[PDB]
Amino acid sequence: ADERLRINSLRVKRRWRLSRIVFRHLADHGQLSGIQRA
Amino acid sequence: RELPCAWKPVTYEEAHAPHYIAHRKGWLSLHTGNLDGEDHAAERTVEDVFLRKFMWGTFPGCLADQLVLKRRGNQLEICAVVLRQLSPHKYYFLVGYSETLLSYFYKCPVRLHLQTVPSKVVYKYL
Amino acid sequence: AALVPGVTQVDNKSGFLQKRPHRQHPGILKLPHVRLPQALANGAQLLLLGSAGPTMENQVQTLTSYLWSRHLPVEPEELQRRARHLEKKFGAVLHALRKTTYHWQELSYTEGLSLVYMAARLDGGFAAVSRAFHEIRARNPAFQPQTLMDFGSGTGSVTWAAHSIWGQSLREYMCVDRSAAMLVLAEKLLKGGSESGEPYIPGVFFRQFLPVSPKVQFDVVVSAFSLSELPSKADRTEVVQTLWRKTGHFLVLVENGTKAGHSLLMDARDLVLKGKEKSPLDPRPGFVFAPCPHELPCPQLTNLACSFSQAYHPIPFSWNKKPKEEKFSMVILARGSPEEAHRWPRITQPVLKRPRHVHCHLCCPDGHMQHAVLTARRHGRDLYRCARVSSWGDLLPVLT
RNA sequence: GGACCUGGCGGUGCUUCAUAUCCCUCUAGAGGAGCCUGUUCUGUAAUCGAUAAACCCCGAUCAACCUCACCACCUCUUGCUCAGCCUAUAUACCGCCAUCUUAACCCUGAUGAAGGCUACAAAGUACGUUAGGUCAAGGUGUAGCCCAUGAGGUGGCAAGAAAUGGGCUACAUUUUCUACCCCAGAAAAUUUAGC
Ligand SMILES: C[S@@+](CC[C@H](N)C(=O)[O-])C[C@H]1O[C@@H](n2cnc3c(N)ncnc32)[C@H](O)[C@@H]1O
Ligand code: SF4
Ligand SMILES: [Mg+2]
Ligand SMILES: [Mg+2]
Repeated sequence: ADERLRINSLRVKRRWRLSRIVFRHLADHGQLSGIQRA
Repeated sequence: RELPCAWKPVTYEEAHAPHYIAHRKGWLSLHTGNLDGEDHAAERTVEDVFLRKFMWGTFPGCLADQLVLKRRGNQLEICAVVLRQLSPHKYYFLVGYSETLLSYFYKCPVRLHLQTVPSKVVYKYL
Repeated sequence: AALVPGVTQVDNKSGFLQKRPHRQHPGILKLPHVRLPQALANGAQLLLLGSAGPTMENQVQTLTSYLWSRHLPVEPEELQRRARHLEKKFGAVLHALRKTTYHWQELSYTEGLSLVYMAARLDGGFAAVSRAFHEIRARNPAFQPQTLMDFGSGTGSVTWAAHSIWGQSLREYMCVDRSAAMLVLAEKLLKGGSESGEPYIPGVFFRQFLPVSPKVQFDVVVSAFSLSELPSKADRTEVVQTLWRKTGHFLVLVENGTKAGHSLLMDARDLVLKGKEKSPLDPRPGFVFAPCPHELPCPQLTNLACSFSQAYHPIPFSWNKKPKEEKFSMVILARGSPEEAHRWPRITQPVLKRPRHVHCHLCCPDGHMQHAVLTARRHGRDLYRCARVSSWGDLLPVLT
């Protein structure tokens, strides 16, 4: 990370880390905290 | 012959539809991570996924209804509801095993709160 | 297996490779994007001017998908065996027999439904028949038919297609169709879409039943997308026997490029090849001119289908914007014996061009399918280049 | 053969109305101009090709001597690593889209088939289918090639016509420029959508 940054300096539901289908499945069951569908 | 002659019980969580999650139903897992400004929501969700799989696999056919995964501070309370089919010795052994396994899994003080019921508590029928 | 690496070579008769490039090799039977004659195109739109609104959008789409997905009528013999299995597992069987079974209906083409068909299949039908005819013209340019018959002449697409190729020799176009509406609709189309006029193509004879005379044989007999309309296998067998008995040179049968369409044509193919008439008026035998390189049973009749595609320009309409493709199954039966013994494999699937190798699915003269991956070093520069330019429906000129 | 009962009419026409989808009604475009372009045809030994991979140096933009694909000549090999391959198969399966098929009781009729309502009330109450598409925001397998479907060198490959579809620009007097953020001064028919 540091090494690659140094040279450069000189010059879907990824929010929850779930598959987009799965987030629906979890949220419908009420499993996610505070995710109420409206 | 010729062509012309031819020509379920549901529990409370199961019974109610998803659009009652804040009207009639509740939330199984309760954590602050998803709130505004709070972090690590995805981490908590991944922990919940594994925890539910591991409970359902460590108590096969025993859980009467879904878990309740509460978290206060670093605590992790699994308030589960199971049946009275297994022997109490097996329940105690599984409680100890799963508690220790999860406490060393997440490096946090996990705990179990098994609640035995005689049978599935059916709400209605669909 | 007609492609043995290092053994099979290209067939050079008439000094092909020396005197012509590879893209024009004799097995190239690809036809450019088919455009219908302006007279036919103009007439179709004129006849539809009465009603070409949003209602016809759904009707044309509904009819097209129905015909494509239509299955063959279920014979009683297949029905009893299915009934017994459900009986063993179990009026209830009949209810389960309503499902898991296709409900085949007669399509009674009245005036209204004949317009929907014409706007849905005139362009597609013309291209498929044109491709089938091009097979005869390309391989046997000396053939000059003088007579033609069309069993199931719905919109005259066969008549128009034949005129496009053999218009300078054909003198009679025998048309048969039980629906009076189609005969009226076709007759109007030949007169510029007007009930009063002069026919564009001369010598057309519209009928409702087959000719009766035993001693009349039409040089080219055609049946395109018509044998799927018959209610039972008994009628299909009788019609094909009648058609073959009246076939002078060539019998062309075309159907949809589905499993149902392919299965239907195979039954007709074996029917003609296995002659049963003890002493027919015409004693000449029959052989498959195309698309099969053999008379042995089909290698894809088990699970798959054998279809060919022809891209064409549809008639300008409110819903015909981009070019379309007509997937169809065909079989041409010719009187006599095969012209030579150097018959060539037929490509029955799209050719996939990839870096330095070509995928070709071939039907070989030996009666087996060979998925040959052709490359320059294994098979040679000439043969690889020939397959590089070849396409679906062509012949690969290989020998030994 | 007489009389009667239930019908069904896969019913057929009219009459009255509910008569919403869809027309008509309203608003703004599109027909002009200049470009790039998709398709189709024809051409060459060759491919017209593709830049999470070139060039740029206001904005953009063409080949670039690029590069992968292609044509013609060749070369490397036990080599990278028991190597390597942007090969095939959903015509292997799932995943996802689309096609089509599809109760009891009580009264009446002489205890006959059968029938049972009047409110100022007269018996009525209780899944399959498909040579389907999609392997670009998803997976599990199956086969191919392995002195070549792997790795490289040399050169070559430049394309034209219409008919149609789309995209990008400016298009003004109810405009434009300055000061201000609204009392100032100067300039000059078809057809697609929506509500
Ligand atoms: C839809 S047309 C075929 C399509 C047409 N050849 C085309 O250009 O695509 C099929 C016709 O076959 C006719 N037909 C059905 N049974 C028949 C029979 N037994 N004898 C003669 N014609 C028949 C029907 O009247 C129908 O119009
Ligand atoms: S697979 Fe071969 S034999 Fe069968 S129909 Fe097609 S060409 Fe004929
Ligand atoms: Mg498929
Ligand atoms: Mg070029």
